[PDB]
Amino acid sequence: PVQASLIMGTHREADLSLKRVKTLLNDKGYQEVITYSFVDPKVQQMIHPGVEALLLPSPISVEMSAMRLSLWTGLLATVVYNQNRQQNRVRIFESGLRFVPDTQAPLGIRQDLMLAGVICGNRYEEHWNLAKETVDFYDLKGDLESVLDLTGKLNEVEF
Amino acid sequence: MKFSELWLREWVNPAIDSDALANQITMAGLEVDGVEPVAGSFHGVVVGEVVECAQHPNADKLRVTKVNVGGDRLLDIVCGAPNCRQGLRVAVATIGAVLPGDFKIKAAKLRGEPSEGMLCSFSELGISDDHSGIIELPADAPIGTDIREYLKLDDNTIEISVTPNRADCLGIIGVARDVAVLNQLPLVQPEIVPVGATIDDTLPITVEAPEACPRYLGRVVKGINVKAPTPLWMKEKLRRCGIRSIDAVVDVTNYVLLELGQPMHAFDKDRIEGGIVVRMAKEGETLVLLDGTEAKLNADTLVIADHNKALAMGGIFGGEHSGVNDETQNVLLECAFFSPLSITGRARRHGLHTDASHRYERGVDPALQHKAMERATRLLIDICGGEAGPVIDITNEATLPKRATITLRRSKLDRLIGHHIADEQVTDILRRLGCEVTEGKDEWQAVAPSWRFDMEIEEDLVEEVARVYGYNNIPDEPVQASLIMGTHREADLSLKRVKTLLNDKGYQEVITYSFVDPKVQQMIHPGVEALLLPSPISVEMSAMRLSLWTGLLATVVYNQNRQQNRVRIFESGLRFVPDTQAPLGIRQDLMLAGVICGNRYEEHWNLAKETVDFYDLKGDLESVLDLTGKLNEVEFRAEANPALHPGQSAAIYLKGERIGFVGVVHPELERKLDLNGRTLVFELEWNKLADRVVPQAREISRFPANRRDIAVVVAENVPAADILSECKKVGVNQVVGVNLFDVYRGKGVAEGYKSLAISLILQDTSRTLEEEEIAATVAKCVEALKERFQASLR
Amino acid sequence: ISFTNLKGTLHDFLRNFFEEDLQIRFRPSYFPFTEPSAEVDVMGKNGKWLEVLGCGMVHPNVLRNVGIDPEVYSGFAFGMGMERLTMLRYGVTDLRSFFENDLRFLKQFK
Amino acid sequence: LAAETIDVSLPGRRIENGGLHPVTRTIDRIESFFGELGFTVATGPEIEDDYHNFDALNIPGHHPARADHDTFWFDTTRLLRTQTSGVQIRTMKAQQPPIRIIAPGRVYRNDYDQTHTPMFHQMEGLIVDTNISFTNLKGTLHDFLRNFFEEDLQIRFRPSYFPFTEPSAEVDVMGKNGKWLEVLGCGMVHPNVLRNVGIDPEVYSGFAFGMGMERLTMLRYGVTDLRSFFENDLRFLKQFK
Amino acid sequence: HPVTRTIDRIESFFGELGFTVATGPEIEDDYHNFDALNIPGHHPARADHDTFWFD
Ligand SMILES: [Cl-]
Ligand SMILES: [Mg+2]
Ligand SMILES: [Mg+2]
Ligand SMILES: [Mg+2]
Ligand SMILES: [Mg+2]
Ligand SMILES: [Mg+2]
Ligand SMILES: [Mg+2]
Ligand SMILES: [Mg+2]
Ligand SMILES: [Mg+2]
Ligand SMILES: [Mg+2]
Ligand SMILES: [Mg+2]
Ligand SMILES: [Mg+2]
Repeated sequence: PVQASLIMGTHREADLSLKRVKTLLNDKGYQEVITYSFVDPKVQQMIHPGVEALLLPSPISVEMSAMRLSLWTGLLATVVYNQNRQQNRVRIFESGLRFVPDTQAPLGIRQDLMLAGVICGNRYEEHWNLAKETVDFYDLKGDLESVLDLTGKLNEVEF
Repeated sequence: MKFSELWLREWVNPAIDSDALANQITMAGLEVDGVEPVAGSFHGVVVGEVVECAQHPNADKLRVTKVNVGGDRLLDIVCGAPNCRQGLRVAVATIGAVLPGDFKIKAAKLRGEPSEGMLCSFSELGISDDHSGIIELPADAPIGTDIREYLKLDDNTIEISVTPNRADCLGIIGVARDVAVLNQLPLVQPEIVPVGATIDDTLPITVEAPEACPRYLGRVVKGINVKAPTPLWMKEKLRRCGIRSIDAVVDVTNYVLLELGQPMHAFDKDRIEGGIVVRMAKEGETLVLLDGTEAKLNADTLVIADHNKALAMGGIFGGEHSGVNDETQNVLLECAFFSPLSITGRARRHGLHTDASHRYERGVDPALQHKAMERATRLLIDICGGEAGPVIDITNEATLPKRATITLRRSKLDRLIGHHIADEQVTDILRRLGCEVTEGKDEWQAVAPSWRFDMEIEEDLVEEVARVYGYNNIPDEPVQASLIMGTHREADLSLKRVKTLLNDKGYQEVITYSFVDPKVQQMIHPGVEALLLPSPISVEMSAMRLSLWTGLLATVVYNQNRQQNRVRIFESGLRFVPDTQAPLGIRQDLMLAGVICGNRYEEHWNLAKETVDFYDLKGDLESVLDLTGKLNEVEFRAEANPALHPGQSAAIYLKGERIGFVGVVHPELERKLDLNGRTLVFELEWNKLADRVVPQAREISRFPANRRDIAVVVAENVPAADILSECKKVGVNQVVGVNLFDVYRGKGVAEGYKSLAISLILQDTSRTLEEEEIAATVAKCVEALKERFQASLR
Repeated sequence: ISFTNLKGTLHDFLRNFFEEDLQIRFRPSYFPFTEPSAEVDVMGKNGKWLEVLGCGMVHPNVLRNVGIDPEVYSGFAFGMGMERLTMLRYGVTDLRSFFENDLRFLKQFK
Repeated sequence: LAAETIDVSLPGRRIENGGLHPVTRTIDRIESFFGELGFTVATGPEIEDDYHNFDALNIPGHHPARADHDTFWFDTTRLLRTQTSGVQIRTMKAQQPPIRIIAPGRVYRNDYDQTHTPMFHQMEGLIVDTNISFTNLKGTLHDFLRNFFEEDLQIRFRPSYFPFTEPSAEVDVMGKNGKWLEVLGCGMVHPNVLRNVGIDPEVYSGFAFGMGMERLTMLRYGVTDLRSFFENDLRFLKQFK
Repeated sequence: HPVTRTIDRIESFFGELGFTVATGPEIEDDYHNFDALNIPGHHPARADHDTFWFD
């Protein structure tokens, strides 16, 4: 075994852990997914029109040639993937970097860690006591207020 | 332990101020609880003499006096104290003096007569609660002197906490000795001259328990005046050490106890029959203590007796009639060393805690009794008069404790401290503490002094060296050890993860007392005897909780009384259920319990105001149980519990193991406790569900699935989960999903029956399914529900 | 394991618990299971010393009765009340509010 | 009184619990194993330059493991990282030993196969101290594998080559098929690597290791196809709740 | 509960140093709570702690 000093690390109670947020999302009916960082520029241009993405000169394919400007291209693709397999209700989230060209950022590309997700279908699975109802804006907003409430700053949040 | 700072400084006077001294005492291991002045703050009060004293011509109880304060002329002062008289030495608050409370003394008339000052009491000067009359000073008090100088009122009473070790720090000499060590100063000790007997009066003294009393000193003092007044200097040293002045004889023994740490006692010699016998009490022997209460003693308790009866509890408490009384003229002074093991616990057994018992059970210096006896003898005679007989010495050298010879090795010293302390400093520290130190080959041989009862082993010397060297002179250094991981188990379900889920389901954690009110717990668990606390903090907190519901429901009522109806809380903690087959006759199980009530949500513009019901709480429990991955093996069976609604209660099972209970609180129990409305409680045995299934990946079918809904009508008393469970069991390879989406009981079905709408998902990993195979497997589930539940398909 | 390690480890702990390079003193104390024994104070904002920890080097009789050789091994132990540290950390004034479990009080610690 | 008897077996009112991705479960397990050893989790950008991904790891421009690396390049300087070592280089430049960090994150290689994807997750650990030896490398990774697979499994160390370590090694576990299965690569930190970040190899030493999260996830939970991780089929992800 | 927050923080501080959390019963015998800690029956710590005794 290694012989070294038992020195405690640097701790900050004001840190909010991403794992704590992932746990809350799981406790709100969200499944974690992980999608590719390079996506289809034809689809991403439909979601973010006019925003030029960082393209790979020699990608695995043209459908995986644009670094994602957001997580929505991969997330919505995961919805269609599951909906094509007889699963209409899709509640998923993902944490990962986006890649936005920024001349004032290192290497001319800003890489921000993002937390994104998507819900569709009915609020609940078919239930003997819960009525079939499609999710709406205030369903997803409620889940977001639960996330933001972990910061203790929900009183300073504006929609 | 309280003591006067000035008195301590008569033994060692380091060149540091009061704050640095109190900190130095704390840094020796004697934590200072407080430092208080011995008198109020004031100025302009001097000694005076009532040269003349006459009746106030217009006030019955007042007097007009001519007071001399050493000025150019005498003072006119009016006083109403009944002890004011024509020869008294008094404390005079002159004109311009400011007493405690910014009470300025000015010239004024009282009932018509002029008064140029005031004669002070101890209470008016903030010295004590004595307001019976004015202060009476000794006849040789210097007239012009500030009483703050004459009474040395610029002093502090220091209060220290003394741990059971350091039995030597329970008197002035002990604290001063240790302070002297820290300052590398010599200790200044008073000259205590032996008295020398002028009479030969003695009485027979026999020690029948020499192991309990290795040394008993008795001394006859003949012809004393017990009504003699205690001198003011002794009264002040008593007071500044937290002891009130009673009578001259006990003030002397209390002064010796404070000065030297040695307890002493005075018997009435003319009430001692025959002689003194130091013996163990007889089993059941009674003794009326000094407080007028009776003590029924056991054979393990040392008593100071005579030839006929017991007189006192040895080294603990004196008897009622054997002590000094108003007509006592001859006393027998007692000064003894009692073994600590022979005294410890006996005082607490009878609810006693005295200055004597506290010191004897920790350890009184066994080389101290002769000096203390001569100290008390001289003080008693100088105060009360009388003549001293010879000291009666009953010492058993065999049972006297032996000073320990301890070897302190350099290696052990350096390993335990981790910081090298020079050889010369180690020898100096141990010698200044009183040890006889012989230096050797990288080791010291130290003989502990007689007053230290905490110097038996090598580590005791390590602490002495380290504390005198200074703990904060020892540097910091991280632990250097191995980096070994330890055993992990992915199948463990974390309790913190479960608490996180409950928080994410609207539950706040609470922590309630483990002991509760049995009168309330009997309402929740009637007839169940709980382990009660003999001599508890209260009867409302005397029953060890059989569950967490008593505290949880009390928390609900607590918050509802503060205008909060909606309460959703949980708590983890042990329950205490008596069990003869459990260790210590009590089974301690870690439980996870909680309770919800009020509306489902807070008032919301889009969420309806509805009260929580059974399936709201069960849903939260399913979320908890689903973390184990064994939710499909969880059963909710209707079961009776005296605290729950019989029709809305369930026992929770996991693979046939009962793991907890959940249900609506019974309405009668709900009306009791004054619950605002429907309340729902649960409790789970944590270690029954602290495991989770480690996932093993299964093949996913690339072929489409088929849904077939069935309408199953069964008797009303048929649990719906058993229908679903039977469907999942019969369909194993193809039926990959069973879900209930509707329950109906009304127009269309017979009374006492119900229709269950169940969806069946069928899928194969190797092929697509056609109607022939789908209907065959669906019919196989229908006939299974018909064989087990006598169900019908609609 | 040495008293220097006891001091370094507890100094590390208190600096991370209060997230501040605060003033800390070790003073001699007594516990029957440790020798030497110490108590640890932190310099509070009130200007006084506040007891937070009791500690010491494990007594050789404790190690002996559990089958561990004090000639070969050494160690230190420490203890602390959670309520007192919680009061100092979050500014709770009355200790009884921890067990009254007022929802308006517990709500502040989300 | 009133008999409001209900069926307590009916499903409760709740929304179903979601789960974590199987790769996330693996990353969290390893982080907790090494967290108890004082290792800190460090992250960084997935797009690096040629210095941190190559030159700082003792890989010059003329090194074969650079062009022949299946690396996604944007220009002559920027690339998709093939290692998570970029954050280990930056942390070593900002502080002196002791160093104890693990770096999980996504890395990118070009080829796509049944057992290889263009993107996968990799964790690299680094410890630097005064007397770190190869024996410590063996003991730490042996303890890790015993905890990760939860069995006294048979492992072996085998010589290999990595430009940033010397000596270098790979670790295999005895697979269920009777053959050795490569699980991770490791080695003692090359003196050039420590020298370039201001650490004296004559005073300090250390080891580093690296492993693929998808591969260990497959061996731990019995996943047969690596494509399942990035197809994100809800029926596949639901199994790892 | 704020006490739980404090307990969890401290466990993570020492958990990074290799300290394992260990629990036990709250009702113990005279041996494990006193005699095993060099506190015999004749020691005032059994009374200074103000112990809740059942027998
Ligand atoms: Cl295998
Ligand atoms: Mg005190
Ligand atoms: Mg000692
Ligand atoms: Mg699970
Ligand atoms: Mg278990
Ligand atoms: Mg204290
Ligand atoms: Mg959930
Ligand atoms: Mg290889
Ligand atoms: Mg191989
Ligand atoms: Mg080297
Ligand atoms: Mg598989
Ligand atoms: Mg923390």
